[PDB]
Amino acid sequence: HSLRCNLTIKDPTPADPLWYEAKCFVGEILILHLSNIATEVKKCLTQPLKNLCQKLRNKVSNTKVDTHYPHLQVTMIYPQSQTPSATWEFNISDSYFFTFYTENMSWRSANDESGVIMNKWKDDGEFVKQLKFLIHECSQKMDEFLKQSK
Amino acid sequence: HSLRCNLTIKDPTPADPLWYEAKCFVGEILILHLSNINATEVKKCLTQPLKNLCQKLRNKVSNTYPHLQVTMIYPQSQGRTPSATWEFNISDSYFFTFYTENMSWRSANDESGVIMNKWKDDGEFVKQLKFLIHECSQKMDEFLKQ
Amino acid sequence: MEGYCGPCPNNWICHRNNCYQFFNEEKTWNQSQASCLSQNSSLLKIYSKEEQDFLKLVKSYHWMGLVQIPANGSWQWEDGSSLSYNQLTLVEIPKGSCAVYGSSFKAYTEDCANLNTYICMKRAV
Amino acid sequence: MEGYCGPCPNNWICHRNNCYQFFNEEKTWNQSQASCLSQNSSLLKIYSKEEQDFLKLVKSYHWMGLVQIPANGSWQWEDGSSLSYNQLTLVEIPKGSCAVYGSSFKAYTEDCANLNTYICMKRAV
Repeated sequence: HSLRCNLTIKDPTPADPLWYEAKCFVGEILILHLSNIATEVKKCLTQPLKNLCQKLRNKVSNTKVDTHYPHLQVTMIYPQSQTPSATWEFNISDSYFFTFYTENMSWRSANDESGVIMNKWKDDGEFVKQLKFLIHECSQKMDEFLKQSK
Repeated sequence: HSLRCNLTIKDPTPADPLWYEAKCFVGEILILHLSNINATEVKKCLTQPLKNLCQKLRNKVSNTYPHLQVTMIYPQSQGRTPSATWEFNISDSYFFTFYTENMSWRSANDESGVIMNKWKDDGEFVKQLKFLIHECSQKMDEFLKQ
Repeated sequence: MEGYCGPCPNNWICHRNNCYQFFNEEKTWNQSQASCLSQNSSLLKIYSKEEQDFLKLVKSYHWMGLVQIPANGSWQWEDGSSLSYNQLTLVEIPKGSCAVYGSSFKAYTEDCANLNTYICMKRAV
Repeated sequence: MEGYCGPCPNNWICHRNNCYQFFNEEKTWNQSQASCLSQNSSLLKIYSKEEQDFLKLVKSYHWMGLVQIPANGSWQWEDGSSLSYNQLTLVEIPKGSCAVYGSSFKAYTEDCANLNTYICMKRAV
């Protein structure tokens, strides 16, 4: 399989003060688990993912929603390079869906309402750079690790 | 007095590339000096075993930065089975001792005891401390007689 | 179960069709590499702790095929593949762009101009 | 077989058609001998320093096939052949009728009931 990181951004509550969680898998094996509450790849990914979760929180704070438990889920999918590329899938509250492909810096929305939010988000040059840059920064170590799994 | 070997294991630097040094004394007389930079029978007996031990200690320290000092003390056996004391000092912080005679240990405190317990799980390491004594006991005795 | 290990040069140590030889002549890293090359091999590479388990027992220090690129501080094998922390633990000493194998899947950085014994290896094909 | 070493059990180390395996399980001398026997081999014997040269580099301590006759203190191999001074140097510790291999063609006498790693060997035929 690929290396997959599932990020969740949500509102903390007295019952659960978690506002972000990150779980990176290779197949069934959990390889990294982060929250506000494999060594070399864990090391490479940790701060960039934490930094990205902070940025995503800010993006969520500025997004106009309309649904009848707000939450952002982001899935990063990195295949073994064998030029390194990834897919970033965004799901805002099970309502808006769009995808960024780092390979050609291209985007796809599920519908026009998702496209409006997507277009606002991708206007943020820093945000888009973080998505592309994380891949280049950790590509080699991700490849190396995926080699171990074989 | 006894035969004493003082070992130092440290990180090399540009100012000093030495990572190990071994100095064996009998009283004031220096009788063996080894290092990675650059009495005959006892020097011959001790040399490779000490080098081999320093290489092991380097690996142990790497899995524990830290500076290590080791003192071996070997008294003349007389009619007794040959024995020695091995004293360990990790970074002036953790201290423990091994006694080869009955293969027993003593730590200065519980924090030292934790590291000591980890180190003595290494069967090779413990054998090296004991075996060095039996390998060179006779020649050490012979020399101390002189 | 019982099969054959090779092909290897005469008198070399064979395991899983990998061929090893342990050379006792003291040479610089560069001279050690040239010696291995002249025998259709390269310096020791650790590709798998599991598959090369017995090498944990090799005492002393020996030149192996691990080299630094000082520009970015990265380490690679002669063949261009990257050093993996799952292969080997590298103990870095500020000065030195070569490394000796030092038992137990540990390596120590050393000045490439130092004289060491060395280990050649031909990987199974 | 030209350029090849064997036949040996799967994953064993081969040199001059001698087969070696380095077992990491800790066993008594007797349990170590039984393990080697069950795999059609015996505990390590040093028959030739020249032909088994690489074994000088094997660190740590491992049960080998060297046993004492306490009646007059003599040592021999499992196969009944005598210990020869040119095969290895035996470091005798007053109590113990078995021996561990300890690198550099040295062996150390050891209580047979002690747990050690062990080395099995099948001699070339």
